[PDB]
Parts: sequence; C-alpha cells; structure tokens
Amino acid sequence: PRKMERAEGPASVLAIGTAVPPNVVYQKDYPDFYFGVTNSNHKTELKDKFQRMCDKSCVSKRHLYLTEEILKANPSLCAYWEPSLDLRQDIVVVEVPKLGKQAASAAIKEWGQPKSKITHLIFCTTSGVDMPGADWALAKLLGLRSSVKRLVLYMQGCYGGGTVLRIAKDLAENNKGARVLVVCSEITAITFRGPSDTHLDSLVGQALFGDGASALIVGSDPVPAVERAWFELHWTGSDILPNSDGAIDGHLKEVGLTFHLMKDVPAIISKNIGGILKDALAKVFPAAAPPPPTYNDLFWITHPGGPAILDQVEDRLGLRKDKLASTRAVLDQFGNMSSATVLFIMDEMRKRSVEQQLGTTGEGHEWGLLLGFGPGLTCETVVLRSVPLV
Amino acid sequence: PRKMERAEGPASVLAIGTAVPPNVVYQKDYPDFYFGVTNSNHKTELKDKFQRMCDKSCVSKRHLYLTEEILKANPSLCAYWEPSLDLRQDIVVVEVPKLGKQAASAAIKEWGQPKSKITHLIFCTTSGVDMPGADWALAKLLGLRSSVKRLVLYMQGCYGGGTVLRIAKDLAENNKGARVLVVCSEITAITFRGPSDTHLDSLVGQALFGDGASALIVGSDPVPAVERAWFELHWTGSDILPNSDGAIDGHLKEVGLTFHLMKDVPAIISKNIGGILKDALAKVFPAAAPPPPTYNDLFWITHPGGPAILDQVEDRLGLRKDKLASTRAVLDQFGNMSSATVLFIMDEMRKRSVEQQLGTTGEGHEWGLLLGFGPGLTCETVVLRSVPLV
Ligand SMILES: CC(C)(COP(=O)(O)OP(=O)(O)OC[C@H]1O[C@@H](n2cnc3c(N)ncnc32)[C@H](O)[C@@H]1OP(=O)(O)O)[C@@H](O)C(=O)NCCC(=O)NCCS
Ligand SMILES: CC(C)(COP(=O)(O)OP(=O)(O)OC[C@H]1O[C@@H](n2cnc3c(N)ncnc32)[C@H](O)[C@@H]1OP(=O)(O)O)[C@@H](O)C(=O)NCCC(=O)NCCS
Ligand SMILES: O=C1C[C@@H](c2ccccc2)Oc2cc(O)cc(O)c21
Ligand SMILES: O=C1C[C@@H](c2ccccc2)Oc2cc(O)cc(O)c21
Repeated sequence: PRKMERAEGPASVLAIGTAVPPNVVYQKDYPDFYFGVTNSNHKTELKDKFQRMCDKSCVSKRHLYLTEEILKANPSLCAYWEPSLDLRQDIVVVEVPKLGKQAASAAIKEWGQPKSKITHLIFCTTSGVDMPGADWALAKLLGLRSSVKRLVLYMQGCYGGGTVLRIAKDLAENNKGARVLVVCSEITAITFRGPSDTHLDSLVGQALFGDGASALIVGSDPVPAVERAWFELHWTGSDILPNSDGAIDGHLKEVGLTFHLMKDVPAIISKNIGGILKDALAKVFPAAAPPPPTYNDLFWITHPGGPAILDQVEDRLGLRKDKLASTRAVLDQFGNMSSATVLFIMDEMRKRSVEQQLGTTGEGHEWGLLLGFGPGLTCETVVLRSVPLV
Repeated sequence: PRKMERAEGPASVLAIGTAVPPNVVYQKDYPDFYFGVTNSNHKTELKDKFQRMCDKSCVSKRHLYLTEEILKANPSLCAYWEPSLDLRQDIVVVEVPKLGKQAASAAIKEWGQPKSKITHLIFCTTSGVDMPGADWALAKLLGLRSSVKRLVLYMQGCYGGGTVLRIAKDLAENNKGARVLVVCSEITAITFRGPSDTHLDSLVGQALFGDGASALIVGSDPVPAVERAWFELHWTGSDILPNSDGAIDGHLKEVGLTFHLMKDVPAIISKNIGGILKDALAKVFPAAAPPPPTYNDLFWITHPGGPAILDQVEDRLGLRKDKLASTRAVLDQFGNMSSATVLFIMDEMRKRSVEQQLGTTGEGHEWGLLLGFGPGLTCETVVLRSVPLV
C-alpha cells in the first residue's frame, strides 16, 4: 500500500512537438556567409577546408537563432577567441526556454489535456546555465502548476535525447497518473565563434550544428480513446565506450562553450555499437521465446552526430540502406541539433508512417532503437516499441 | 512481463559517507581573515557589518578548499569583480568530483558490497560545469562499471539534496536490483569573491557557505542480514513558493558564480511551509486510518539556509526547540554546504540515534521530513520513514 501509487503499463510517448528559429541558413550559402561575417575570407585555405566539410555534411539547411544582424551587432561572437560568455548566456538563458515553450505548446495542444495535468518536467540543454534554471523559466512561460516536479539537465551534449527518456521512463512508470513534459532545447549562440586553423574540430561544429527544440508528453497507462500512445519505452542502457577518453569534450569558458572533437569518434562508435545493441536485444528478448528481430526489422532513431558516424555504423552493422532514412532526413533539414535531434527524428518517423499508411508508428516495424552519442564517449540506448496504426 | 523488472519495497538509504576539505576556518577568525586576504580592511563600516553577520551566523567553523596560500597565489579570486571563471572552473571541475569520491568511497565501504553492484549514479553540484561532467569524472575515479547509468544535476543550488532523493526514489523503485550512488559535492571556490558595499547579499554568502560532499547508496529491497536500511523514501513534493520570483538567484558569469539573496527569504519560506507540510502529511496519511503525527513527533532534516530561516520556520510551525537540533549541529560545524547539507544532517541524526540508543534512526520517531530550499523559490519535500534500532 504505497504512499505513492505507481503505474502499470510501459511509459509511452503521447505527443511530440517541435520548434525551430525562423532564420533558415542554406548550407550551399554557409561558407560564404560564415567566413564573411567572421572577417576571415582572406584565410582561403581554411575556407576551402570548411567548404569541403559543408560539401560532405549531408546538411541542406539549418535554422539558426543567430542572424547576420545579431552577429554584426555583437562583434565579440564573430571573433574566434574573445570574451563572450556573459553575452552568450544573456541570449540563451532567455531563448532556450522560449524555443522550448513553443515546442511544448505544440505537444500539449496535440495531447489534448489541460496543461495542469503535467506533473513532472525534464528540461535538457547544452546551451547555457542559470539559477533558477531553464526548467523553471519554461514552467513560468507555460503557466504549469506550481508543484510540478522539475529537473534541469545542463551541459549534457548529444546523448541527452536518450538520457531524458531514460529518466522519464522511471518518473512515468513509478508515479500513477504522472504526465512528464520532456523538453530538449538547443541554440548555437553558446558555441558560435570565428574560425582558426589550430582548432579544426570547432570548424566541424560550425558545419553541422543547428538550433531546435522538441517536446514530448510521456506517461504510463494512456486513457483509452482519450490519450494516444505513439511509442513505448521498454529498455534503457548507458555505456562509456572503450578507449574513448577525451573523444568529445566541451568546456564552458569565458569565451563561451568550447568544442573538442577527435577524428576517431566514428570509428569508436561504429566499432563498438554492435556489441552494445546485441547485448541490449538479448536482455529484451531472452531465451529460456522469440529471438531478437534482425536489425533490418527494427526501426532506427539514431543521433546523426555526423554523416561519417551514420555511414560507419550503417556499414559495420550491415544495415539496409533505408534504415537510417528518417535519421538522415532530419540531419539534412536541421543539421545536428544536439540533444533535441532524436526527438525530431521520432516525430519525423511517426509522421511519415501515418502519411504513407504504414502498419505502425515505427515505419511498419514493431521494435526499434533510439541511440544518442556524446561526451564520454557516452552511448545511450533505448529499446522502443511502436504502436499499430488504424 | 516487463522488459525491465521493477522493485517492490520503498527506496531505502543503505549507507552515507561524508567528506570535507582539511582546511578548517573558525568563524571567530573569519572576518579578520577575509577582509585581510581581500585587502579590504580599510572598509571599516563594511567589515563591521560583516562581523555582525558572522557573530550571528550560528556557524562556528567551516571547511574550505580555499586556503590563504591559494588565494595569495590567485589574486583574481580576492578582488570583487574580476574575470575569474576559467580559473574557478579549472579548480572545481577537478576538486568537486575528487571531494565527492572521498564521500563515495566511505559510503561504499559502509555498505559493504563491491562497487560493481552500483547500477546508477546521480551527481549533484552547484560548483562548476563540464563535458564530460562531474558524474563521469566520479565514475572514472571510482572505477564504476562502464555501463553505470549516470545523471549530472548542475547549477541546482540549495534544494539539490531534496531533488536527488526525489529522483533516486524512482530509479531505485522502478529497477529491480538497482543500487544508486547519490553524491552532492559543493566547493565555494566557484563563488568566493572580495566584499563590496553595493552587494551585501553576497556578503551573506561569505558568512554562511562551506564546502562538503555527501554520498548515499539508495536501493529498494535490501538483502536481509546483508544490507541495512537507515531511512525509507515514501513521498516527494516540489513547490515554487508564492510571490518568491527572484528571491534566490545565481548566474554563472565570467567573474564566476554570482549570488543574489532577498531579505524576505525567511519570511517567504516560514509563512508558506506549514501549508506545504500539512498537504504532504494529508497525502501520506489520508482519512477514508491513522492521523498524521504532530510536527513534534516527526524527525526533522531541514536545509539550514541560515539561522533566520530555521528560527522563523520553528516559530511559525510551533516546533519544540529540540526538533531542529541535528539540523543546527551541522550548520554550526560545517556551514551551509548547499545541496550536500541535508545529507550531513541525515548522517548526523542516524549517528546520534545509534550513539544514544534511541529506538529508531530518526531520534526515536517513526516518520520525518527532509526539506530543501533554493532558487525558485523552490521547496523540496521528502517524507521519510526511519528504521528501528536493535
Ligand atoms: C563532415 C566530416 C565532418 C565528414 O566529411 P568526410 O567524409 O570526413 O570528408 P573528408 O574526409 O574530406 O574530410 C574533410 C575535412 O574534415 C576535416 N576533419 C574531419 N573531422 C575532423 C576533426 N574531428 N577535427 C578536425 N578536422 C576534421 C578533415 O581533416 C578534412 O580536411 P582535409 O580535407 O583538409 O583533409 C565527417 O568526418 C563526419 O561526419 N564526422 C563526424 C562528426 C563527429 O566527429 N562527431 C559528431 C559529434 S556530437
Ligand atoms: C545571518 C543573517 C544571514 C542572520 O542575521 P540576522 O539575525 O538577521 O541579523 P541582523 O538582522 O542584525 O542582520 C545583520 C546584517 O545582515 C544584513 N542582511 C541580512 N540578510 C541580508 C540579505 N539577504 N542581503 C543583504 N543584507 C542582509 C542585515 O541588513 C544586517 O545589516 P545591518 O547590521 O547593517 O543592519 C540572517 O538574515 C539569515 O540567516 N538569513 C538567511 C540567509 C538566507 O537567505 N539563506 C537562505 C539561502 S540561499
Ligand atoms: O560544443 C557544444 C555545442 C552544443 C550545441 C549544439 C547545437 C546547438 C546548441 C548547442 O552541442 C554539443 C554537443 C556535444 O556532444 C558536445 C559539445 O561540445 C557540444
Ligand atoms: O552562489 C551559489 C553558491 C553555491 C555554493 C554553496 C556552497 C558551496 C559551493 C557552492 O550555493 C548556492 C546556493 C543557492 O541556493 C544559490 C546560489 O547562488 C548559490
């Protein structure tokens, strides 16, 4: 007879909303723009290198808070190593919760229930820190009840989409009637800086990173015919990959957030992911019983840290060429939105499945994988179940 | 049949370790020390106001990472408003997880099981941010399994001790066999700065804030005659207090972490806490059945934001004067250690109960309250149950 009753069924995604800044930057135009606005067009070697990163980035466009106008008004962001944290913070402490509020309103509207049924909130970002935090600012913007149980996950990085689901699963499953608002909001004004020929990992981030926020309603036991489940969370795992110490570092310095990235990240991920997944699926489908579905029969929501990561994972695991299609669509249209990205991909996948009348929310497959990769090198693994359609 | 099995009994504290820097700073000595090492002794009126805050702080001693030698070596910490974040970060990014490791090892030794049985980690701090985070640095220092499920709660503030329990409860209860390492580690090198007569709320921080780390092993279903429970978590609540907007703010700026404290913080807390506790207790002990214990028959683990908070809460709720004794002993010998403090108090309470042979780990009372207060103004409430002794 618990003092807090728990729930029975699996934690379920009941709604997804997304939001991007309205300023669209087409990748074809970005090297000219990026090197002009940072007064670096004379470094023609650096620029050619940046052109080829952009050429191969498999990003067609990104949505960016930073405009030409904001940049020319704030010269310290356009240089490479100028003190700038205070200005960066003044921006993202406001704009990260605001972008997340746009995404949350769309999730709440789809869900169909008054916002006061939201009992828990998880706010995740890599863009700025403050007290009270982005979670508090978001609850204020939305008018959530004063007793919402909040949690702010700061300085996470690109694995954070997996992390928020790992935690939300337990909040929803162990609290009867709990409805968890889950927000990932990322804005690149925290990292944007000029180019330097000695910091070529930061140049990569300028080719790939973009802005966005996504929002879920996560809860167990959806009310039949009133609430709608779209995916279920069944198994989570977290791994620090071997021999990955310092593969991806990020430091919050007086020049803003600095990004450090080793060239063997794709090899480290692609060469270890198979064991991680094979173990995950063995836990979920033990013999004592159906064997795990094959990789080609699972749906795939993979953090697209970069095209080389996706290509090398696809190659090492022998995935048919269409398995990463939803993943690659989101990267093409929004770039790498750090922790938010996987949820755009989740939303992209379910929307396509409805549109093309596939049999389930997961492109017609029953089971699936959501993977996030970030500093650690940390790999978050969430085994998902789709929900049948019509 | 769940793909991840859950646990049955209440999340229980199975061990507690604590760790403080070796440098002890007697409050009698502190005004002379602080104004001397910050070259402010000419500020006669400022210093006397600071003497009065110390005289009254009900803090006798604090443990501090910063020493006179370190301060004289790094003059930007002794000025009031100098660029210093990179220096501070370089310190606490290392020292915060290092201090958390001493407390963790002590908790693990007490618990008695091999460190590899730790499945989950929650690291809470208000001092510094990094990627990978302090959670990852701690796991590395300890040699935890590569698949430990980690969470870093950055920039929490003084309510963090309640927040970690609220989260560890669900991690422990929803995952069969899960053992959660909970660490709160706080080091004032991130905020320490010289005095100024235009920023006197920050002066208050100089009178009250100390350094410390505490660590818990939290798990459901302790193995009988093998593991030992000291407190059980049964009910959690979180609240933004009314008309408290901006009462407690902190920003990570290029001069380091900055502290803003309104003078009505004790009024805000003491005038609203009764309704919060009455609501909580009504939820835990509903009529439909025993009534809730009186405040005086509860044990009290209260974050000592300062003596005026404790005194006004004690006055508003009509608490017998012995109720906040364990709480006040920790403030006296350690200061306000932000998120770590309530766990020192919890450690103090169980150690006294055992030493004096009371009937339970909660000073002879069955039920109790842990409260944390911080930015928001956020109130975290955890209804605890004690365990009977011998
Ligand atoms: C876009 C790159 C980004 C794709 O391009 P590619 O297929 O490697 O194309 P190329 O091999 O021509 O590489 C182009 C340039 O990128 C540079 N580059 C790639 N990765 C780099 C890194 N981590 N640091 C510095 N420079 C790098 C290369 O040195 C090369 O320069 P060069 O033309 O002067 O040799 C690709 O390497 C990738 O997808 N990387 C993954 C991103 C990642 O590391 N993790 C994301 C984490 S959250
Ligand atoms: C130690 C102070 C810290 C206790 O002192 P006190 O008993 O109120 O003593 P006094 O009222 O004489 O105050 C002493 C001085 O502190 C000053 N002071 C107290 N709180 C202050 C604040 N938040 N900002 C600025 N000054 C403050 C008073 O104005 C007074 O100055 P004066 O002597 O020049 O008039 C007390 O106000 C307290 O405990 N407050 C709680 C601190 C807090 O907010 N903690 C929760 C935290 S994040
Ligand atoms: O350098 C930062 C940038 C940040 C981001 C991306 C997009 C939008 C806003 C912020 O994402 C990261 C993820 C990492 O795993 C490591 C990082 O060092 C970063
Ligand atoms: O300014 C910081 C200081 C930090 C701390 C305290 C002790 C040791 C290390 C760090 O605690 C805080 C708590 C708050 O509720 C608000 C704050 O602004 C702070």
